[PDB]
Amino acid sequence: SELDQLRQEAEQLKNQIRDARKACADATLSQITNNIDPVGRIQMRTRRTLRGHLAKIYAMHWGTDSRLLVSASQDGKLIIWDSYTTNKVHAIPLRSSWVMTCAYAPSGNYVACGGLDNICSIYNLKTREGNVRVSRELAGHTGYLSCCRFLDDNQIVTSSGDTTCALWDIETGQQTTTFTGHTGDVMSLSLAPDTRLFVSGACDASAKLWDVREGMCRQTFTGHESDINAICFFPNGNAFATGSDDATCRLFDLRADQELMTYSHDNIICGITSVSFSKSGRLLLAGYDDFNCNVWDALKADRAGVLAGHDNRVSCLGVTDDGMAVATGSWDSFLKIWNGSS
Amino acid sequence: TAVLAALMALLIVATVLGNALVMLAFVADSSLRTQNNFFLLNLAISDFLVGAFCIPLYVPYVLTGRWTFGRGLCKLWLVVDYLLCTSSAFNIVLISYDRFLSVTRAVSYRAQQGDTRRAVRKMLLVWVLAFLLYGPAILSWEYLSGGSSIPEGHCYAEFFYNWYFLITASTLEFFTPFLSVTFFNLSIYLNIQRRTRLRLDSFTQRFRLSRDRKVAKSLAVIVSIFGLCWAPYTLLMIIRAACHGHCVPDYWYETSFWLLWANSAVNPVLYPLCHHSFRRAFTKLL
Amino acid sequence: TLSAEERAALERSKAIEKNLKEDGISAAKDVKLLLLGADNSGKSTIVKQMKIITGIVETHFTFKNLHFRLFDVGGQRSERKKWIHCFEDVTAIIFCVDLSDYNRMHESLMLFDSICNNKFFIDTSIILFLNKKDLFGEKIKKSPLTICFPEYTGPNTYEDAAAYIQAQFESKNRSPNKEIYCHMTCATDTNNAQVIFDAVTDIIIANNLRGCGLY
Amino acid sequence: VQLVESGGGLVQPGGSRKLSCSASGFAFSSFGMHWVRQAPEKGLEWVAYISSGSGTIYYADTVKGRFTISRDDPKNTLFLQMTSLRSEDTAMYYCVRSIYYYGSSPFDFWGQGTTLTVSDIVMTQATSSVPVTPGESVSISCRSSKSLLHSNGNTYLYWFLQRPGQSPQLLIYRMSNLASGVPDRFSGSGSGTAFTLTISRLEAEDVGVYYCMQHLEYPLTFGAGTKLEL
Amino acid sequence: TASIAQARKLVEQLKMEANIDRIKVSKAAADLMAYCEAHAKEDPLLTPVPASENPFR
Ligand SMILES: CC(C)CCC[C@@H](C)[C@H]1CC[C@H]2[C@@H]3CC=C4C[C@@H](O)CC[C@]4(C)[C@H]3CC[C@]12C
Ligand SMILES: CC(C)CCC[C@@H](C)[C@H]1CC[C@H]2[C@@H]3CC=C4C[C@@H](O)CC[C@]4(C)[C@H]3CC[C@]12C
Ligand SMILES: CC(C)CCC[C@@H](C)[C@H]1CC[C@H]2[C@@H]3CC=C4C[C@@H](O)CC[C@]4(C)[C@H]3CC[C@]12C
Ligand SMILES: CC(C)CCC[C@@H](C)[C@H]1CC[C@H]2[C@@H]3CC=C4C[C@@H](O)CC[C@]4(C)[C@H]3CC[C@]12C
Ligand SMILES: CC(C)CCC[C@@H](C)[C@H]1CC[C@H]2[C@@H]3CC=C4C[C@@H](O)CC[C@]4(C)[C@H]3CC[C@]12C
Ligand SMILES: c1cc(Cc2c[nH]cn2)ccn1
Repeated sequence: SELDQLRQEAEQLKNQIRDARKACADATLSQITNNIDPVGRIQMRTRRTLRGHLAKIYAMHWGTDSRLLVSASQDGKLIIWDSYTTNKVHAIPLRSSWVMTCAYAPSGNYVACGGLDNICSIYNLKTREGNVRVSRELAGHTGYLSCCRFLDDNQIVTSSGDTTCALWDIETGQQTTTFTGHTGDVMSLSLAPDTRLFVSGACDASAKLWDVREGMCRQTFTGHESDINAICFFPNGNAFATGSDDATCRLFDLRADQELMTYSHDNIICGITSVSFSKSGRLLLAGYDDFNCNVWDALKADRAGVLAGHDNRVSCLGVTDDGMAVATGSWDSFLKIWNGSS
Repeated sequence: TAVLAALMALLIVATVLGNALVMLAFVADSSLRTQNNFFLLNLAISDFLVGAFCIPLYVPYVLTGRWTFGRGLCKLWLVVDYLLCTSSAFNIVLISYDRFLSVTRAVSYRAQQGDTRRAVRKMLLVWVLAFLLYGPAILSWEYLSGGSSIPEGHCYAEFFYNWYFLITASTLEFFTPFLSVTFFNLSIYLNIQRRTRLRLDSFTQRFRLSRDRKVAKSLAVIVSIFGLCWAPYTLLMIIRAACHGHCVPDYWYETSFWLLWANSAVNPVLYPLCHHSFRRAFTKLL
Repeated sequence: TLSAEERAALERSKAIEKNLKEDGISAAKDVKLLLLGADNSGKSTIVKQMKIITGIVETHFTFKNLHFRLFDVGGQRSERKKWIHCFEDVTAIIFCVDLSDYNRMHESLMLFDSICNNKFFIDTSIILFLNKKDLFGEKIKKSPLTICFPEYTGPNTYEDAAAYIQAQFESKNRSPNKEIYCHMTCATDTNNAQVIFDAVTDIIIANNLRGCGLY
Repeated sequence: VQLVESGGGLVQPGGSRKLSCSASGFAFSSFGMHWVRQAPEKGLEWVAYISSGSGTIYYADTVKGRFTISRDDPKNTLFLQMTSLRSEDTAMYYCVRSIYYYGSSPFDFWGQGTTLTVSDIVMTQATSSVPVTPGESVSISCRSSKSLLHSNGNTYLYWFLQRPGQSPQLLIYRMSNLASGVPDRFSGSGSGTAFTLTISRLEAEDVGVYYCMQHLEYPLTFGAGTKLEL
Repeated sequence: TASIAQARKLVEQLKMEANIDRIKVSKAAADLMAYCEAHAKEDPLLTPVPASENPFR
């Protein structure tokens, strides 16, 4: 009786939101950006190849200086690379080799990683002893760690396969806030540029917008047909893009509270592993299971170019803070640095 | 006459680039660093220099009929030509010995697989022992036996008509390697058949039995091709030495002479092309 | 490299590269095994001599100059197809089935089918374990095998009943290139390490033959 | 982090002496090691260098052929074997750790030093002494015969402070960066061959001798040193 | 009583999401287009820099 009545009210609320979104869907992003000229063909060459990982690379993250990056592989090694010289700055042996994510702190003093061990491990890069040591192991998730991002040296947000995201106080080792509401495994998260909000994509084919300070879900974005594997904020923080197993990328708007554009091709039938934006946000770069990275026109949903330099899945990618280059990690154990030429 | 020139050029072309792709694929791919991958490179290196240095330099010797490159350069060519073919035979024993360890000492082979220190050490031993078989003999025959019986304009080994040395040298160069390759490839077949016999003692069982037969055909061709190319010339040298060329037709010697060099063009087809790891690298490059 | 500090930085990088190769060579000498099965199928005590080294439970032991690393993923209650590709480079899969549990028998059949026909385990062999065969023989008297398998029409003897269950799992394999190593074991059996070692040795030889180019 | 030197003492001319540097509290094998000496009432002088992993070894010309530098990584001990000792070798010998990777701070920790008594880019610090008062801003100048700016953007200039009775401490590395544990009042500014160390709101602790060192190339050379006095 | 407890929470959450202010899609589309135009010149991937200014030559 009471349960049946309540679940009917949820359907009415869902229709109310759907009608509300349809009311503000006056135009389409495709119609708005029809007049602007296309970006042309985007040609990028492999400037650097980072060799030394002996297993599948699962994650990479640039440092804020746009020169150092950290990559994680299931050879049980965290490696920090000097991308300008291809020098290895550090090699961090992981206690658990089943790593799925890695993060570089914006200060550059810490890196984080974690996987099927359900732990987010914090590593101190600047110690008086001259070696990288574990500074914190964040326990509390009951599923695998899928993504992690530093807010500062003391706070980090983690998403897990136990359907929850958490905000952690690194100094105390406790999760100050728990973000619940996803009905599937949360596979990725992206921080807003001001680090007041973050979006997460789960296996329920939905993207939720969370308030870091308040600790509740502000908005829920649906439209994908399969598990979301990747998510990335637009550079101004007013939009985000997702990548799913349905071979599509979608651009959702925070303020319009709905999808604006879909990035898919008939030839593309493989899942998407990673998404990132260029510095101006005009390009959306997505890594795919078909061993390729497709560069999309974010505004016009046109495939601008292809980065074909890997013999296995493109598992991760990232664009530097200065926008100079893009790194692609792959299951073939190599990292490549790409940019164009005049 | 021109047809013979084209055929020699074709053999030069096939031997050079055919063994170059194996060296190109080895450099291109960094995952091809197991001891077996090094051994295939060494076979490719030995055969590559055959078609790029020895055969091209020997073309004037056939078309003109006389060696016009001088007595000094002839000794270099004789040493290099005998070194490369001997090393090619010793590489085949090394490859077959490598495959024999993988089936028999499977646990230890996988543990030591990828040990580049052992692979380079065994590669060096092949070239060192190859040189010691004909190097000192060719260089020091004229200076220890008195004069040189080789007429001016002709370039062949000083022991070309010797009977005692040829049978002894060929025993350590082809007879012992051929029995070793035969023994190694036979033990692989017996182990595979025995292991499948215990496995059976359906669609899966049919596939495994069919796979064993495919290996058996692969193992038989390897022993046959190595024997087919080397046995005629090796037997002719011992036979011709006894009768000093009277009982052996002149054109028969050349035909068996080119069979050994023909083996350097079939080796890329056999070992690297049939190898699974190298086949992907060939597709990767082209 | 030109600068004095860059030369020492390059030397540090080269020293790191050397240690990465040394670790990788020692890592490639281990036999990694993925342990799967029902919730209670005896996978916890599949080997007596093995010792543990919500998350993934890794268990390792050494048997006849071979190091085995067993990974139990039963603690991961999340979606399996989001992290099962992490074991794509596994030497073999150990699947445990309890013959004394008819309720979970059909659970194992559908679990076996997904793993056997998984897109990441096409060429991965399976070491099927049918545990509690002594309890199955004792319980086959009062409870016929037809209770769990209605289509079963063979004799009710223990030897044929156990063989029918084994044939059910091997029927899930649609790839001729995959080899399944079935074994009937008891609770008091103490040679499970030998069975794994014998099966892994056969798998290694097939891998070696591919490595040496004969295959 | 500790670096204790031993083996120094009074030796006869032409003799031999073995200096030891025991390291504790840090990963010794990860750090390159230098020997730097300081003659009594004189400035700092670099002696030798051994890299991490013992692959690279450098010596100063005045000691090359007579001194041998070696390390024992398992025992965390650094050695300096000296032969044919001259009266020019009478100095306090300091053990200095230095690690080299992108963004590292070489020469960050120095040992207490051991005293031995026996019976090239030019770095110039013309101002030998500077009278100072607490709370006032002070600038110290250094000059180099060659440009210390490399094509990679680094300017390999270092600043050290040796308080009376204490070992040198790193202040500024690569001409602008502030060393860990150093107050923000210190600031390093330079261009090309001319460099300035600015000390805002001078305090009692800042009193001492300041040395500028170049690390552009070997041999590493020190300036004469500028002393601050109240 | 697990389902009834979950139902109240899910209904309460949908109320919060339904009370937000939504701008027009045309307004949202223009802002994204404006940001891309304003920062187009400082995007090396969109407009590759001369080789002298490329750290990855
Ligand atoms: C790649 C394939 C075509 C290579 C074929 C090699 C063989 C068939 C060719 C190439 C070199 C040729 C030989 C060249 C020289 C001579 C010496 C002459 O007095 C008789 C013919 C004879 C003996 C030729 C016979 C055929 C020959 C041996
Ligand atoms: C007439 C002779 C001297 C010409 C030179 C031939 C020999 C010395 C050259 C030609 C091909 C060369 C090889 C080409 C490729 C490789 C793979 C590389 O990972 C190690 C070096 C190595 C193995 C080279 C060794 C030297 C080499 C074998
Ligand atoms: C182990 C292998 C690689 C060693 C090979 C050594 C070879 C390259 C060296 C060693 C001895 C050298 C020979 C010594 C003597 C002569 C006689 C001279 O009138 C021509 C050069 C010639 C023929 C030299 C050719 C090159 C040579 C054969
Ligand atoms: C004409 C005569 C001199 C040619 C002699 C060929 C010899 C000297 C050359 C050709 C092939 C070469 C080898 C090719 C590959 C390797 C593996 C490498 O990791 C170490 C060097 C090593 C082992 C080379 C040693 C020198 C080598 C054996
Ligand atoms: C005087 C010499 C040249 C005559 C001997 C020729 C034959 C018997 C020699 C030359 C090359 C040698 C091989 C070279 C390398 C190896 C690898 C080693 O781990 C096992 C023995 C093995 C397989 C050797 C077996 C014997 C061998 C084949
Ligand atoms: C036997 C014969 C040779 C010389 C030769 C014959 N055929 C071609 N080259 C070299 C080594 N072993």
